[PDB]
Amino acid sequence: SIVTKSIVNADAEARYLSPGELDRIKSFVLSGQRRLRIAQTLTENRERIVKQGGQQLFQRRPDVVSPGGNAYGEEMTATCLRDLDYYLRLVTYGIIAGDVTPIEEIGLVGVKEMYSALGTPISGVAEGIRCMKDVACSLLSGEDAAEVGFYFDYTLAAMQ
Amino acid sequence: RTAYPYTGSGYGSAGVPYGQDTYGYKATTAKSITETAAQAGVFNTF
Amino acid sequence: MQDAITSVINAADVQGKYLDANSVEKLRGYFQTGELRVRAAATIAANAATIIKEAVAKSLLYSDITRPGGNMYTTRRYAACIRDLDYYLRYATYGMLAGDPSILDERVLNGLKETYNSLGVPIGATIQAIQAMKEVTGSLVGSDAGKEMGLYFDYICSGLS
Amino acid sequence: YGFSFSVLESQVKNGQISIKEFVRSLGKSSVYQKQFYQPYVNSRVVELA
Amino acid sequence: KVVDRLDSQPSAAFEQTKQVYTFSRYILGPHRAVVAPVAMDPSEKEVVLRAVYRQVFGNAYIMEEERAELRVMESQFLLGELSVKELVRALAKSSTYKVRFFEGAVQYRFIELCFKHLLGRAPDNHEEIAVHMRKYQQEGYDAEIDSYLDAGEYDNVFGDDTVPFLRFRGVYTPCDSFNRQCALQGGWANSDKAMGGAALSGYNGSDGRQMSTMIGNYISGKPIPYEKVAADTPLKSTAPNWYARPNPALAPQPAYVSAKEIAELRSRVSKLEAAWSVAVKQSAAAKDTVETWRAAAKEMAAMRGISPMGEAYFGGIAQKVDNGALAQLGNKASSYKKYLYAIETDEVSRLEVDLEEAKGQLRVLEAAMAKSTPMTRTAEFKTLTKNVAAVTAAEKADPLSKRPRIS
Amino acid sequence: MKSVITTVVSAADAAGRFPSNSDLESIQGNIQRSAARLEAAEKLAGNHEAVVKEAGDACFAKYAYLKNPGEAGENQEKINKCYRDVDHYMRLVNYCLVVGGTGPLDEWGIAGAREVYRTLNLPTSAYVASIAYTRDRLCVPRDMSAQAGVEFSAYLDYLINALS
Amino acid sequence: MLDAFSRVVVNSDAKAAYVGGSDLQALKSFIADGNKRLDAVNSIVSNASCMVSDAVSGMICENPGLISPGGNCYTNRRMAACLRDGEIILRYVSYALLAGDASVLEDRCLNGLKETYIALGVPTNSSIRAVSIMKAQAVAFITNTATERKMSFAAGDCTSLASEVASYFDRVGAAIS
Amino acid sequence: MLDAFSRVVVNSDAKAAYVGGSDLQALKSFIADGNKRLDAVNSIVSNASCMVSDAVSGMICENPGLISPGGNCYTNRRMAACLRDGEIILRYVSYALLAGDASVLEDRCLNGLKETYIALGVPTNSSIRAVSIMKAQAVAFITNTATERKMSFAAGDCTSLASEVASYFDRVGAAIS
Amino acid sequence: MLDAFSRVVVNSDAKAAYVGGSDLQALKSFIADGNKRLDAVNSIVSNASCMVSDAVSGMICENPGLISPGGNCYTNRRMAACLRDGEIILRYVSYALLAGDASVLEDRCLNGLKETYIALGVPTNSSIRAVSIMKAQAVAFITNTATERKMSFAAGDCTSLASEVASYFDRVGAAIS
Ligand SMILES: C=CC1=C(C)[C@@H](Cc2[nH]c(/C=C3N=C(/C=C4\NC(=O)[C@H](C)[C@H]4CC)C(C)=C\3CCC(=O)O)c(CCC(=O)O)c2C)NC1=O
Ligand SMILES: C=CC1=C(C)[C@@H](Cc2[nH]c(/C=C3N=C(/C=C4\NC(=O)[C@H](C)[C@H]4CC)C(C)=C\3CCC(=O)O)c(CCC(=O)O)c2C)NC1=O
Ligand SMILES: C=CC1=C(C)[C@@H](Cc2[nH]c(/C=C3N=C(/C=C4\NC(=O)[C@H](C)[C@H]4CC)C(C)=C\3CCC(=O)O)c(CCC(=O)O)c2C)NC1=O
Ligand SMILES: C=CC1=C(C)[C@@H](Cc2[nH]c(/C=C3N=C(/C=C4\NC(=O)[C@H](C)[C@H]4CC)C(C)=C\3CCC(=O)O)c(CCC(=O)O)c2C)NC1=O
Ligand SMILES: C=CC1=C(C)[C@@H](Cc2[nH]c(/C=C3N=C(/C=C4\NC(=O)[C@H](C)[C@H]4CC)C(C)=C\3CCC(=O)O)c(CCC(=O)O)c2C)NC1=O
Ligand SMILES: C=CC1=C(C)[C@@H](Cc2[nH]c(/C=C3N=C(/C=C4\NC(=O)[C@H](C)[C@H]4CC)C(C)=C\3CCC(=O)O)c(CCC(=O)O)c2C)NC1=O
Ligand SMILES: C=CC1=C(C)[C@@H](Cc2[nH]c(/C=C3N=C(/C=C4\NC(=O)[C@H](C)[C@H]4CC)C(C)=C\3CCC(=O)O)c(CCC(=O)O)c2C)NC1=O
Ligand SMILES: C=CC1=C(C)[C@@H](Cc2[nH]c(/C=C3N=C(/C=C4\NC(=O)[C@H](C)[C@H]4CC)C(C)=C\3CCC(=O)O)c(CCC(=O)O)c2C)NC1=O
Ligand SMILES: C=CC1=C(C)[C@@H](Cc2[nH]c(/C=C3N=C(/C=C4\NC(=O)[C@H](C)[C@H]4CC)C(C)=C\3CCC(=O)O)c(CCC(=O)O)c2C)NC1=O
Ligand SMILES: C=CC1=C(C)[C@@H](Cc2[nH]c(/C=C3N=C(/C=C4\NC(=O)[C@H](C)[C@H]4CC)C(C)=C\3CCC(=O)O)c(CCC(=O)O)c2C)NC1=O
Ligand SMILES: CCC1=C(C)/C(=C/C2=NC(=C\c3[nH]c(/C=C4\NC(=O)[C@H](C)[C@H]4CC)c(C)c3CCC(=O)O)/C(CCC(=O)O)=C2C)NC1=O
Ligand SMILES: CCC1=C(C)/C(=C/C2=NC(=C\c3[nH]c(/C=C4\NC(=O)[C@H](C)[C@H]4CC)c(C)c3CCC(=O)O)/C(CCC(=O)O)=C2C)NC1=O
Repeated sequence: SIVTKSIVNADAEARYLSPGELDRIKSFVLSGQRRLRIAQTLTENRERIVKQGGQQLFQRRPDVVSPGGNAYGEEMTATCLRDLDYYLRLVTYGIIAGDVTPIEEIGLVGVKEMYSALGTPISGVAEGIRCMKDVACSLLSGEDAAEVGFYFDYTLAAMQ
Repeated sequence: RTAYPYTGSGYGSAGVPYGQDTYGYKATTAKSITETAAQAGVFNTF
Repeated sequence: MQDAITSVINAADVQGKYLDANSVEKLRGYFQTGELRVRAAATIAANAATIIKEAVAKSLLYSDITRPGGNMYTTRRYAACIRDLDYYLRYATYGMLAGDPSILDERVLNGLKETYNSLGVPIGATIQAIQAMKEVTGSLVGSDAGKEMGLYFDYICSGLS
Repeated sequence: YGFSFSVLESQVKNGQISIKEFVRSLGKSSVYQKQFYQPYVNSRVVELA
Repeated sequence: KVVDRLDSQPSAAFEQTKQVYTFSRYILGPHRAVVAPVAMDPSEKEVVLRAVYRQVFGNAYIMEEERAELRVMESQFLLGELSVKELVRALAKSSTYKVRFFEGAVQYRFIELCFKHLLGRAPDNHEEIAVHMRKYQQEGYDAEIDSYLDAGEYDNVFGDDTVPFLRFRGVYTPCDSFNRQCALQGGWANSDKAMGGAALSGYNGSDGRQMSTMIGNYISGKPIPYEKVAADTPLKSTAPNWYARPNPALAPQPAYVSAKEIAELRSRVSKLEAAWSVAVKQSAAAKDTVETWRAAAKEMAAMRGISPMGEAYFGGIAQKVDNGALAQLGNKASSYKKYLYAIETDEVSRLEVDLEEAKGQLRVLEAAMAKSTPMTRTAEFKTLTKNVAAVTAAEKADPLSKRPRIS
Repeated sequence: MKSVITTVVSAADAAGRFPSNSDLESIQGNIQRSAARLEAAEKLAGNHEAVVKEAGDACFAKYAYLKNPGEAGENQEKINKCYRDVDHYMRLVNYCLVVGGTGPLDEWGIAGAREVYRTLNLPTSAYVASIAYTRDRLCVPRDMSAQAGVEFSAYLDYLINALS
Repeated sequence: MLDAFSRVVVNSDAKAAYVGGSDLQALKSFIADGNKRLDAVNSIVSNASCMVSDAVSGMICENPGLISPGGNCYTNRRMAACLRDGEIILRYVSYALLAGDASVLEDRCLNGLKETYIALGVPTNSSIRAVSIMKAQAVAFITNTATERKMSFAAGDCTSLASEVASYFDRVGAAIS
Repeated sequence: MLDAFSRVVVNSDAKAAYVGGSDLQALKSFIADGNKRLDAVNSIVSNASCMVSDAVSGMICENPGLISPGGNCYTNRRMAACLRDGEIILRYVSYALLAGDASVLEDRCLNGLKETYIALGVPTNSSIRAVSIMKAQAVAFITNTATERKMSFAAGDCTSLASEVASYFDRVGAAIS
Repeated sequence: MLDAFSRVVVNSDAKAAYVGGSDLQALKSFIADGNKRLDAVNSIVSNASCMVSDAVSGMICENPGLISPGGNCYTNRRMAACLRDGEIILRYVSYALLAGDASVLEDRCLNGLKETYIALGVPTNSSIRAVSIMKAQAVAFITNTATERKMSFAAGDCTSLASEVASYFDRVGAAIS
């Protein structure tokens, strides 16, 4: 979160928190009412955000679901959508934490080692998160879509 | 909530510190061979 | 850190005697299998990622250590596994070439089971991963070479237990 | 460059060795001496150390 | 109906072994039938004679030098005019069965020896013995055994063709009838001269009393304690030699048990038992994260099925098919083998292994605290500051006696 | 474990004799025959995941009705257990070639199998369609040697004779 | 062993009483719903060969380490042995429901099952899970709320015999723990 | 009971494995000296009637209170049993040398021998010396260094079977201690 | 046993040949009569299998209520434990005879024996009879005045070793009284 790494920043520097750090912990907690509303929208829209998320993913990447693709059959396609439910969950954590620190140490650190070791095309799962982003930002206003989309594209950046 | 929790800090942590006691590499507490036996009180002739 | 030749020289040196017929008798036995070990270490270097991918999918891929709460849930924790399994398949390759498991306890076994208990890593699932990794290694290098590479896997599993 | 010391990040993240141990092993590594030891002189290597 | 009929009903027409004896511990070890053939070689007559001397004397040293009254009862059998039932009746009427198991035996020790020797089982209930007590005291011992082997029990489960054996019959009509069975037929070593203690009470190993244990278990309903049914035990002799993950064989009792080791072990087996009851309510639905999308990912994946081998050409390459039952679901060799690796990797099974491993370490550590006053202790632990107090002044538990002098 | 040792030390122990020349001669047969039957224990071990894959789908190609609802192979988990069981029967045949007799089959797979396959409503004819496909997929000098194909098949149709 | 009539006889023989009219109001009510007890225990016995396979395999889906090599329900001997005591316990509970008295359960089925299952290495917490699935089924078949089979019954209440067969299953849970 | 072939089966069942190429080199080396093992059992069972009188009478000249009255080799029936368990132990050790694993030693000979010898009142420390003279004889016969009878052999090393038969007598001498 | 006389350490790498800082003067002085003491313990432990069986049967045939049912030596577990404890006591006098002092006996064998035998109901008046036979047995064997058995010692004297070992047996016999 912004609270924990604004601390560990000033922790390492042998000092307390500046006004630049304490006027933002202050500014973040007054932002906390609006963050829970945004995460509350994505919380009980996972049925559509995931299922329509895998909608565009297969239309854009039919190789991964075609015979020979990693997510082929009734089995892998279920797990094919399971990971999108994971990453959609971590974005709800990042929105409430005000940072990608929850998304950092979960689903991002060493993610290329996992998916390379699973045979999954890491570029394909990046395409899946982008398809979820258009569904997510379509569910919110412009002021919110600059945030909810904002955490997806960070996940897109670290996932390639 | 899973029973075999783990160690570490930050996100992805189960609320238990690293190493179960915040020590990664624990200094040992045992004595050597002959005075682990000396404390036992049974290996006296040995 | 001794190979079969280093261990033979040490025991023959530690008594201050020359290399008699019994010491050279084992050394000739090691040189006979010298051709087998390199080809065994050859294919294992080639299929390092494939062997580890086969072991985890065959032993602990879908068990509930893989699911939330299990010991392998987060991506950092999953990525630590294949990093961790790489050492077992790598150091076992060194023991297979050196013909002596001294390198394992020198560089792998000591402080290992005492470390997994600290982190809370399940030793039970770890050994079965190495056992499954031993099973696929016998596929590649053959039977007798698998017997050689397999002889150091369970050495890790025994001491890690 | 995608370099990796997985063994050293192992033994330091667990606390099995210090940062000073992790720093010394980095210095005696071969990716170091290929970088800051081979292309230079022992004179210049001392200052870069 | 998994078992159609017991062993006490005879095997009907269509089996060589009864249905309970197939999947019991009958098939593993040496407690089988060695039924005599029609005409046989005198070596094969010696095989059926050596199993009779093992069974009806109970590993006793029969001292082949004498075989004094034996060789008349042998020669009636080697002709063929004596049945194996009539041989094992005639051995139970001799003097060398009387001077072992009757001249020094209590009438509880004698009845429990005739159940092991003549039949297979142990005595089940109390009034089963009380028939055979009152039949001996009014008719005598020669009319006891004649009224003991000619009931409905022996002629069905052995007939007149086979020798007796220990009847691992699967269905036990009290559950303690398996417990007293394995406590009587005490392993492959112990004989009944040893088990009744007839040698140690003997004046130079001769004419000693055959006293009995387990007399308190036939009067009251009380089970056998588990150490007599797991250590000196025929289940160790007909052992499957499995990999049993709770190992049923008990550890030998340790010297120098401490109360500090037990008092954390009892808290550990309460810790796992309270954590097992939480984790078993969440099993098989909420522990499977891929289960929630199985309703959609196997209807998303039901598009463009391929009937022969070859298609999904994908722009003109091969990329074919497997078309089996497994790989149409996308599964691999690491997908059915994931059930065999479910001891470390499981969570509910990870508790129940260490529950029964540490309770089995508890039940031999707590039972090693039956030795109190002169026992030399030790301190194998590093004498840490953790110590439970000796606060046992007033009532803390007090099991509810609402009738204190109710009269 | 019914083997060549545990018949000559089970019959001698019931007789109370030392291992005579009749029982040392029986383990001389455990040196000549075991040169071949361990070769069929080694080829089956190194290729086990492709044999059961080639055999377990012949259970469902012959009997396609198992994927109907209410039947035995109706969902994902019950299909994976059906491939698991043919891996079990192919594992005990690997255990029986390395023991020397039918020891691991008569104790671990066969005994009690007619009571669990009737109670759980599994068709036992579907099991022998998978094992008899494996007996007829066996090319004798290609899979293994000529003699090792005799040893591997003679435990296979013994297992067929047990289930039928 | 006893039944529901002969339970109050040894209760009345402890004070050497005759069986008078104040005692017999329970027993005259016992034969008043004696049609219901045979109508109850028919529903368990007609589904008993699928009640065990619903329960022992329902223990498996909760604790899947038992079918792994090592777990005590792995080998075809062990599964046929665990199914065998699945229906020994179901036989004696249906005996105890029929007699209406728990004496035949506790001297013939449960007397020493605890020390037996310690000696074989059978895990005692998993056998409670086999019993409690059979506890939830016998109270479902008696009240006819089984979610894939309804049987024909006369209209009326039955939850007394559902409670009685529930108390005969927790005696199995208390005996082996 | 097990042998050296089926000990590595139930070890390979503990890891749910096939007996692959790693473990068969342990067993093909076991049948490589399979002619050596049968040449080692034949040295035991050819002198086995003489080794049991050599070993029980060596116990008597060390601890002569057994043949003292009130002892445990005084009565002549009680002497003839002590010659019997000298050779039943030698029957089960020779099965363990034949099978290559000490399961039949630790499920049939030592299965209750410790509580046998307590309950017969047999001195246990003299049962160690009855066993351990047969350890020092069998390692003299298998190495063919018995000081009054040499058997004919094809020459070569045999010291692994010597320590194998010394390992089976120590599992007897520890289980009855 | 092996702490009862001191060894000298002559080789290097020991830290007792050089930085020993002592020689054990109390036990160098006991090899000044060491062969005569070692013959005396050899006179006991070569008859220790027979001395315990004669003494335990000695108090049986003088007080016959112990093998009566209800007595403390009727059952087989108690009769095996009574023959075990006399054997343990005869070993611990033979430590104290060998080491030359009773300090091994009073803490490993006698510390907490009178509280044990009243916690088990062991007759203390009969157990002191059982050691006075072994007091009288051991002075016959050390002085070589046993009636049925002699041993070929050297020519000399062994009183004041017989009265040394007779001073240990009443030291046992008053520690349980
Ligand atoms: C350890 C036991 C073991 C075996 C028994 C074989 C069994 C076997 N053979 C084949 C595969 C094959 N088997 C054969 C051989 C033949 N085909 C025939 O119809 C003739 C009867 C016979 C000629 C000798 C051929 C030609 C193939 C490849 C094509 C095919 O599947 O038929 C396959 C499918 C996987 C593969 O391609 O290898 C399997 C499991 N392999 C093993 O590992
Ligand atoms: C020791 C050796 C050994 C075996 C031989 C098997 C035998 C076996 N199979 C099953 C269990 C099963 N076996 C099958 C198998 C089949 N049903 C089908 O659709 C096909 C006809 C067939 C496979 C080709 C199924 C579906 C189950 C699960 C039954 C159920 O859940 O109702 C069970 C019950 C426990 C379980 O695994 O869930 C057992 C003991 N297991 C073993 O451990
Ligand atoms: C008269 C009353 C009566 C009973 C109540 C039952 C109970 C019972 N079960 C077994 C015997 C057994 N019982 C089990 C049972 C189980 N293992 C598990 O993991 C599950 C928790 C559980 C089944 C649900 C197993 C696996 C064996 C066999 C052990 C073996 O063969 O060594 C035995 C020993 C018999 C034998 O093995 O020969 C008895 C007495 N049988 C009876 O006769
Ligand atoms: C892991 C695998 C798995 C199973 C096998 C079942 C096992 C199972 N069944 C029931 C619950 C039940 N189980 C049955 C049993 C049966 N139904 C019938 O009609 C037949 C007679 C018999 C199957 C042959 C019945 C009758 C109920 C009561 C509810 C009902 O089904 O109508 C319960 C308790 C409540 C519940 O959790 O549903 C469990 C654990 N559940 C599982 O999660
Ligand atoms: C030989 C075998 C044999 C039987 C099977 C029973 C058959 C049976 N059941 C009932 C009759 C009945 N049975 C029930 C029981 C039930 N109804 C429900 O709603 C519940 C689901 C279930 C309770 C567990 C009820 C409520 C009646 C009607 C009241 C009664 O007659 O007791 C009756 C009396 C009315 C009639 O003649 O139909 C009879 C004969 N009796 C027998 O002699
Ligand atoms: C299958 C396992 C198996 C064995 C290992 C043996 C050993 C053995 N010996 C005896 C029985 C005996 N065993 C001994 C033996 C000895 N006493 C000594 O002082 C010596 C140290 C030792 C001889 C070497 C004696 C003296 C008896 C006689 C007891 C008696 O007759 O009362 C018994 C009791 C039999 C009986 O008397 O009914 C057994 C089980 N027999 C077996 O069946
Ligand atoms: C006081 C009485 C007394 C004895 C009778 C002997 C008995 C005896 N012999 C040996 C030692 C041995 N004992 C034998 C036995 C025999 N030799 C053979 O050739 C025959 C097969 C068999 C006699 C029939 C053998 C073979 C050895 C090994 C060395 C050898 O003699 O070649 C040992 C073990 C080593 C030792 O402790 O010294 C003992 C106690 N020693 C004694 O102190
Ligand atoms: C049916 C009965 C039966 C037997 C008795 C053995 C008989 C036997 N022993 C050996 C053969 C041998 N036996 C030995 C053993 C020894 N040599 C020594 O110097 C030691 C004293 C002793 C070790 C214990 C050695 C070293 C060989 C030769 C190497 C070998 O063949 O293994 C051989 C192979 C050579 C030959 O043709 O003779 C045979 C058949 N095998 C059987 O099938
Ligand atoms: C190191 C020193 C040392 C000892 C001296 C003994 C002392 C001793 N004896 C017994 C235990 C016993 N001791 C006896 C012995 C006797 N009772 C009699 O009536 C006879 C007079 C006498 C035999 C000579 C008996 C019979 C028991 C068992 C008590 C019982 O089971 O009722 C116990 C209890 C634990 C056990 O069972 O062993 C102890 C500590 N043990 C030791 O560790
Ligand atoms: C009522 C039954 C009854 C017995 C069982 C015996 C037992 C017995 N023996 C001795 C007394 C003795 N007991 C022995 C013991 C032995 N002598 C030997 O040669 C053997 C090696 C060893 C027995 C195995 C010795 C050496 C003496 C001393 C007397 C003597 O010189 O023999 C004493 C003590 C006498 C005294 O204190 O003065 C008793 C009670 N006597 C009895 O009255
Ligand atoms: C919270 C962060 C996080 C992630 C992301 C994660 C992923 C993860 N993905 C897996 C499998 C898988 N993942 C896929 C995924 C895909 N196939 C495709 O074609 C697509 C490109 C892609 C999805 C959009 C497939 C097919 C498998 C099964 C692979 C196999 O069975 O071999 C598995 C192994 C099975 C399991 O335990 O679920 C893990 C652990 N774990 C985590 O903790
Ligand atoms: C060369 C000898 C050697 C070994 C073996 C070694 C192991 C080692 N394993 C570690 C962690 C780990 N190891 C695992 C492994 C597993 N999880 C499971 O469920 C499986 C059973 C298992 C894979 C087989 C996991 C998940 C972690 C991360 C733990 C955490 O973040 O708390 C760590 C902590 C630091 C790090 O990974 O950076 C070390 C030091 N170090 C060494 O020097």
